[PDB]
Amino acid sequence: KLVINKDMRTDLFSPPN
Amino acid sequence: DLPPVAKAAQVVNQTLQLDDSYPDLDSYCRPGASSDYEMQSSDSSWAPFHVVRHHNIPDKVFEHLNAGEVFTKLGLFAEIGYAWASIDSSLFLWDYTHPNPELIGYEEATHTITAVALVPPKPGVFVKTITHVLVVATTSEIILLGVSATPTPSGSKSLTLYSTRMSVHRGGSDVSFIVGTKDGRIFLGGESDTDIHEIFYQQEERWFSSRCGKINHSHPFGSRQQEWLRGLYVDDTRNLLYSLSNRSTIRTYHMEGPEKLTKVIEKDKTSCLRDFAHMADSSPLFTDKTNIVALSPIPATEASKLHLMALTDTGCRLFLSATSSASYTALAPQSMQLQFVKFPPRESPTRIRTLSQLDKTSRALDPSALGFRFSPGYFFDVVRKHPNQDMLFVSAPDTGRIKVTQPASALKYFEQGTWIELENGNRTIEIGLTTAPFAAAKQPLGFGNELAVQFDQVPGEFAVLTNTGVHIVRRRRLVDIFAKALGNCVSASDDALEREVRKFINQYGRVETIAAALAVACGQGSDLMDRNTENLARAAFIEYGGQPRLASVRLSSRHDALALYLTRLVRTLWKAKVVQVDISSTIPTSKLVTIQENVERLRNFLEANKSTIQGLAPPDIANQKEHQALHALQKLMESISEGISFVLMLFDERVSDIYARLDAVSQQQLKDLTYEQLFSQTPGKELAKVLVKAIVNRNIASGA
Amino acid sequence: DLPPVAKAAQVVNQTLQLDDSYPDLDSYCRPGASSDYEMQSSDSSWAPFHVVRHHNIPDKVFEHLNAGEVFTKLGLFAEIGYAWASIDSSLFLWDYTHPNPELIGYEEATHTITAVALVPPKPGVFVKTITHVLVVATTSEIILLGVSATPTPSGSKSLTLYSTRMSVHRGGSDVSFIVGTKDGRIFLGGESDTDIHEIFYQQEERWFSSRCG
Amino acid sequence: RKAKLLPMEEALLP
Amino acid sequence: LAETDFRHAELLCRFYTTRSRFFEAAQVQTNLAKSDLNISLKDRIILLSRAKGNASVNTIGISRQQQQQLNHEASELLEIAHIQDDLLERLVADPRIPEERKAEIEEFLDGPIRTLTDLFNDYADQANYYDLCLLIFHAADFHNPRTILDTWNNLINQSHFEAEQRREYWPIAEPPLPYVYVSQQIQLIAHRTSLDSLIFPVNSLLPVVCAYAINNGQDASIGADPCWPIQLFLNLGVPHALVVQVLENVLDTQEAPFTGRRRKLVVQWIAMAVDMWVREVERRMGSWVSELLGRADQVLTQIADAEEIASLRRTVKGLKRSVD
Amino acid sequence: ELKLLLKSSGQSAQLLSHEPGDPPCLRRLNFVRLLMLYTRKFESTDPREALQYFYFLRDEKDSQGENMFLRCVSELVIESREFDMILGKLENDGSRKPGVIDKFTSDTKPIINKVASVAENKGLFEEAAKLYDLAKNADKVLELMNKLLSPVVPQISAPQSNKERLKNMALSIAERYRAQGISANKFVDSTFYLLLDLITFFDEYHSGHIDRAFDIIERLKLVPLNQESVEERVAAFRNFSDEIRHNLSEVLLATMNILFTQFKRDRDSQLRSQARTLITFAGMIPYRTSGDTNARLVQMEVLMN
Amino acid sequence: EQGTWIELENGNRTIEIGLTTAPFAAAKQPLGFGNELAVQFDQVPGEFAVLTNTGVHIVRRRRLVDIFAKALGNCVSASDDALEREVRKFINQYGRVETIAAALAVACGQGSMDRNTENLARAAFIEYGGQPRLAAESVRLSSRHDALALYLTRLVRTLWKAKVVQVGSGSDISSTIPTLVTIQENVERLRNFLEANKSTIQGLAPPEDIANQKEHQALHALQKLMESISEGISFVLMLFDERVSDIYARLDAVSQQQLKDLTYEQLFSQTPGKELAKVLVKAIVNRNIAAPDDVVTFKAQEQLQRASEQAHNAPVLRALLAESLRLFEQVAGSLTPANLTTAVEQMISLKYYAGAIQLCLTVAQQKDRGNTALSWVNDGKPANDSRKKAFDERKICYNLIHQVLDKLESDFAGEPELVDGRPTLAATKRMEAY
Repeated sequence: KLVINKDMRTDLFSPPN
Repeated sequence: DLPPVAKAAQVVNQTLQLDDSYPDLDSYCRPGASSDYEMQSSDSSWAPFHVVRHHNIPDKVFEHLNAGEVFTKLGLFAEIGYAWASIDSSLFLWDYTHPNPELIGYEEATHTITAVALVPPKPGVFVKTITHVLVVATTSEIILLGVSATPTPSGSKSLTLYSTRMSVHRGGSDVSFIVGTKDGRIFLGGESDTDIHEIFYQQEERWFSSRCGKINHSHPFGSRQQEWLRGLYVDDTRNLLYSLSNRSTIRTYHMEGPEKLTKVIEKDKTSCLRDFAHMADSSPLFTDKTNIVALSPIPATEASKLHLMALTDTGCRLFLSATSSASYTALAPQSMQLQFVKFPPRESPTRIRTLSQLDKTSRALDPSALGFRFSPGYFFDVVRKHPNQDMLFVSAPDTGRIKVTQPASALKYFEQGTWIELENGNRTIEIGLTTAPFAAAKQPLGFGNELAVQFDQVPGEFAVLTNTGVHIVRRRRLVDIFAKALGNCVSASDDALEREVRKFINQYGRVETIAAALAVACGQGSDLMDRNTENLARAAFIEYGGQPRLASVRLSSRHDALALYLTRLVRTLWKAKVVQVDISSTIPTSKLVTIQENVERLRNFLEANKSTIQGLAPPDIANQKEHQALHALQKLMESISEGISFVLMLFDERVSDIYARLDAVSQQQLKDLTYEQLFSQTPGKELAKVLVKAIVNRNIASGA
Repeated sequence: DLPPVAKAAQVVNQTLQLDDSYPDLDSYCRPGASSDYEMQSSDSSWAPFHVVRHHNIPDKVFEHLNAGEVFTKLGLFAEIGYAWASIDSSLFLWDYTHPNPELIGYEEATHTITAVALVPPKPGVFVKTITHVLVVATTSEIILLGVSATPTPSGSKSLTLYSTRMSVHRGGSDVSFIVGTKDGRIFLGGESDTDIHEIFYQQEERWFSSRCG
Repeated sequence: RKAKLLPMEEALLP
Repeated sequence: LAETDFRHAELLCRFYTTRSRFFEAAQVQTNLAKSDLNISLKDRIILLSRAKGNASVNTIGISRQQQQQLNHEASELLEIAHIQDDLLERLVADPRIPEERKAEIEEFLDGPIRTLTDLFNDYADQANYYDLCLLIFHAADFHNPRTILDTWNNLINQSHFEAEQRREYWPIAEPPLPYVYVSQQIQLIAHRTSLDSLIFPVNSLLPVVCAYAINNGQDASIGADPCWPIQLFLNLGVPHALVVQVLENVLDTQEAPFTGRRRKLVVQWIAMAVDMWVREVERRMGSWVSELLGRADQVLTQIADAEEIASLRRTVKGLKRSVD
Repeated sequence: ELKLLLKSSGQSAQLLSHEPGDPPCLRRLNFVRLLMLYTRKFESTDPREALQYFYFLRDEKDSQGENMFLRCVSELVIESREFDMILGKLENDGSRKPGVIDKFTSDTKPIINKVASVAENKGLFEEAAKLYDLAKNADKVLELMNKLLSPVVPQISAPQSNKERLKNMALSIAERYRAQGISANKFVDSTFYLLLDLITFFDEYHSGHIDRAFDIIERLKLVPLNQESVEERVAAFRNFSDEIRHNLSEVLLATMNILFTQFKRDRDSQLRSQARTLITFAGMIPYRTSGDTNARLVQMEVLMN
Repeated sequence: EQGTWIELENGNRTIEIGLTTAPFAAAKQPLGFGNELAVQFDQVPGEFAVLTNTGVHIVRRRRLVDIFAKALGNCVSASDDALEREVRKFINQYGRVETIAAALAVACGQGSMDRNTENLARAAFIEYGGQPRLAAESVRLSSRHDALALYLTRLVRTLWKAKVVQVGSGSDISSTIPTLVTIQENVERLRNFLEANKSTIQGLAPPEDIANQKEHQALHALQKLMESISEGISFVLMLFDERVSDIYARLDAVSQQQLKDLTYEQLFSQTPGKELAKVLVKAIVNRNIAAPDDVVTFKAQEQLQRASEQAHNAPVLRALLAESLRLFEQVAGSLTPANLTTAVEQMISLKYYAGAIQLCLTVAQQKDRGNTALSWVNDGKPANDSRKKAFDERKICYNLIHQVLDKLESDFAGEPELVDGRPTLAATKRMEAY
């Protein structure tokens, strides 16, 4: 079961908080 | 200040220099020793070589061979795809690529044939259509035959023989080895003694000199002990000739002139052993009992110092340097020294898949019966542990690891290896190269860069002649391995690809790996499921391409991969002159077409994924310069395609006619116009606008 | 001028000559003295050597060792991967690479064993399946045994002993040191004096000589 | 079939 | 004790396997990898790898269906866990990623096995890990011919770039030519995919590789075997009868880059493929192959390297005899 | 032999006939049939003489293209089964004593494959191997030799058994294929020498030479013994010949039973660790009798602890 | 010297120390003898058994590649400019070339996560390999190139100058079979690493200029040697896989004596070595019969050889003959006089007269499609012209046709043209031929 969702992710190249 | 195509051209120029800085052989085979191998199963997608097809010996040759009264022999003409078999005084040639070949028989000879070879002709002697000379040595004489090996529509040379009236009586010395130089010089040796003879021949008959002569270059006399030859080896790049004796003595001869041959070095096994003892690592694999079974010259284009590889019967590769006493008067060397040793691998071949010090004791290649080396280091070893079945060890330099290794002092002779099994009864006889000699550059630095030439020359193929047939072995490129590995990931998870990709990154680095994915995505390797493999390659290019970052910016590995791939597609063009003045084109038209197709397929790939590939669509300073850099590369691609189309248009007309009706400055500008200037510099564009304005003028005169 | 694989073969030849020109011992140990060292911690990544495994002495010889009355001794046959222990007039061999080794014993000796060694055999004396000769020196005799260390089949060489009917009186001079040459010559020495003795042994029985001297 | 050996005249120039 | 101690569940699995209750062991090993217990990902790879083995062989009493029902579940997870592991390994070593985020990733990935959706979006696709994106499509039975092919194109190009940058730099050892590294990245998928038709469609991928071999000039110019795209797919296990079926489709359509005098190379591929086919039949096809080789000859005359073509025509006409 | 006999083009016609496009006053003889009848009488126990008459058909072919003389020698060998006499016996020392057909043509590669081809199609592998090996066609020899070995890999090699009679011929083909440097493609060849090693692994295992047998399996790197090698060994199993995957069940059990025996005789930790390795490998591999095997493997590991 | 202290845990006394591996020797004379670096891939590292009263401890010598690999292992988690620091230690001791050669070796799987280490080694090989420059035309190649030549040389040092075979009367191979396989696997690993990083290795991809160009040329040369080395070894393994001495016994003397003193160097990089390989394969092909052009020719000889090995079965014999002819004709233009003659003779022996003639005509027409011969005869056969060759290659075919017709009337001397009315088989072959 795979579902691509380019819309809302988490910037892999920016730190958190 | 600097426009897009000029910016991208700067990246190309710096990428070309990076590929041409690939370490030279002397730099990673420094004095010392190595046992670095990564072994691969022959059925693995990571295998460095693999068998692609086999060609049985024709049944009629078996009829003649088993009809042999005293003596038979087999050999290879791999340069033209032919094999041959001699039976007593009769010789039979045939094209082994053909499925049902006809036998070219030659039975004029009166005595037993002892050697046969195919050499280049002496210039200015024969009609241009004669491509080779066939040398046939018997126990009574040596015979020269003209050969014309013209290619056919099927892809296999058509062979026709010509008589010459050129022959000489052999004499008392056996002839078992014949070698030819680039200039058509023919050298002979055998199993009677260590003397080297040369055959001369000329077109004109004279009252004081025959059309064909023979001389002994060794000038022997006095007391001589028993010793004979095991092989002869030529290196045209150094004008050298090497002989190997049955006592493992290596003799070096220098061709100081078109008719001279001078012995300049003689190095016996004791000397090799003394050098070996002075090395840090001595080994029981090389002693006074050990035999040297084969030599392989290393050309000056590949390495300056290392001249020669010598293979022991224990499987050790001895790399010898040679040096001249002076720097000026070709210059002949006067000394030879064993400098570096590559010791055998440890893994033995197995039916079932089995699971940091210098390994100097492995017996895996013991005994080595036959050995061959081809630039940039492809090594074939016939290991004969059992008297019925040969095992083939085949290895290549780990080009990916050598290219990434840093610093230079950490360079070692890393290798990828594999075992190819031949069936019971297959005795290997000879191995020869079927494709053009490998060369990624014109000097040692850059010479061995397999990665750079993945798309400019076909992978090397090697014909392995046995007593039952000819097996074709092909070198596998990174893109071949990457495509095959991805083909196994078609039925697996998102994490299955990431795992396989990480193997490639750890060996080749991220840029080279992503460049391979881009290439596979563009259809490279498909000349060999395929839509899914290309779609997986696309997924790898997107997901693992990285991103741009502040250190002046560091562009993503996805960008460098695109620049690397594009550069390698045009490396044969960039710095080359467009024309050669009767004006003609430097690059053959057929080559310009394939290059253009490759560039266009790359462009088509970027367009079909403008929405999914990061940086193509417009987007903070990092992603900005990423977009600008990628944009500049794409503008260079379309400029490259336009430039190539312009050159093709030009030579479809009558350029010499256009060149005549032209001013001197524009003739001179066209004389030294490079493809780089045409693609990325205004003067090339301005000159292009002049040429089009001139060709149409001429086209109107023809008025088609 | 020269083709590609020919230029490369030249570099290889030169490279070979470079490695074979590595300095000889005489030229970096010239008359004089030296104290040049770079020391490395045992656990360092630069350590020139390191321990790779250890093999405990099997318990069945620890029992025999404590059963000793007067003399015990240990020794090594590193070239075939065997160790040995003598207890008085008894001898025990075992393969130390093996985890649960069998004891190969030889207890025919009448007097205390003082030295044992593993030596190449003299050519043309024994059947080809005999790889070595086991010399056992007691306070009374020097005994020769045939040995086959053939590689059945996985780790160390399976080992079998053969009697030879070859023995010499030990004489007055103790034997603590036994060495052998390439060609099977056997030399002896010890702690009674500086004299060096040699053992000859032959195939034939002759009336005037003996098989073993 | 014995290979047809074309003549020297064609082979060597001029 | 297995419920709260990994190293005690180890014995229970050993208890069953010495008694030869193999299913019951894989039943625990699988149920343990799916657990909420503090177990490293690389251990869960061992668990599922042992579970896959223990559930591969019959065990007395337990059905064949329940045996495969467990082997299939364990095998699926192992494929995913391998992606997740190979993904984490690459993300951590990725210079493009901040050292602050890498710790946030490692805690999330280095433990239980996540969904392919999580692995694809928040990680694999962003980093442009095209090779691992394909493995996810395969492991997810992802039905879409285009995106699969688009990802293959990006994977080939990014691979070509990394190899051309290396060759330009040479970088400790002489790096490989571009097509070699591209060939490696396909083999890596091919073995790992097990040659599924969805993510490895020779119908489309082989033209792409053959196109890349032209548009990026990986040919005799750089010393490469001109037939390296064919040699790649054949040796990977692709049927000869299919490769020749594709080259047939390429030679007729004449869609770029397979146009003009570049079709001389298409025939060379066809000669190599068919030659390797008859040599593989004579070691151990119909009218349509003979129809092709003869039609391939028109191309060589239509193109009439004057000696290369001539020698090639006589290699084609040789194969036409070998088939008829 | 005087160009006076009027042969009948078609071989499907009667013995005597008048061609339709010829004058009625002349007749034609189906010469091919004529000899074919005469030969059948004495072709069964007098082959040598038959060939002498088949030679006159050398100049004719059939509808399928085969050379009539060559085809007649194929049919005569398939029926008479006179291989040593007519084709030349290839001894187990590497010699090829020529046969009676060698006199008539030196290209004996096709028919030896023709005769070898049918005998292969009739499940007579042990013969097809000897015949293919006579023509030095190692691609087929090793292929068939792979099929004949896999069933007998774990079996007990006993005097005059089918294992000895096949192992001993395989070894006589391994020497002659190494001494002469012959080999098939690495797939066929790798499997062939791999089986030969396994056959040695069980011959040592069934003899009680546990130490020696353990060493062999370790070299092959077929079964992982340290946890680190599991990933790569598992991937290799996917592309290894099914003649190998078939015998994986017996290999794991023998290897386990080997460690099992050595345990009853630190080292304990090492065997315990290796025991685990075999299980996880078998757990991740779908293979023959994985049910019974995976269970037994786990039980033997429990008794160790 | 490099030294260290090893503590074996207390209370045990050392008794003896012995060598377990084969005695070390890099050369056979004092010069080169002690070069550990040259043999770290040929020889097992020295192992030593240390006997104490509690047990035997095993001590192993660590090579350059072992130290380099483990040191890199300490740089995985560590920084970026920490690698540069660690590499410089190696450079200041072993030299740049030796250091980079070690990185190459570790990148290729040599050495004592292992993937991170190999990737790190690869990175060092790239970033620290240096570059080509011109001296004071002449160019100094990069350390990356020297490293590659150094690593490759050490892999083949045992066999490079060695004779391929040993002859007592028809027998042996100098280098063992298992060692040739490992040498091959090692070389193929190297080659693979180069391709798998064609893009990022500087000098591998195509290209102040003269420097980078000659760098590119030298690296290309090295790579062609590798595949040649692989082919060569693959060839020798094939030799001793077939019946070898059987070939040798049925050879010439120049062919027998060339094979005698044939070195691996010659096989790898000299023409006479390639030529002899061709001779040998040719022999084993025309014996199982006893490039689609060079492949077909072999199968044709195999078909014709099997035909002659028959009991005469019109179906089988005719099939083999018909097919043999079919195949030969496909490669007519490439057939050599020796192969044609033998083929025709074999066909003549099997009464295949027409077939033999048809092959000769076909071969004549293929070696001259421009009819240079017809014009050379129509021009009076001017000496010094270069159509003679074209005419000679047809005359060899025409002569063989004479032999066929000659042998035909000979074989059927006394045979009647008619028997019982209709034509014999001997008559029909006369008509079919003519």
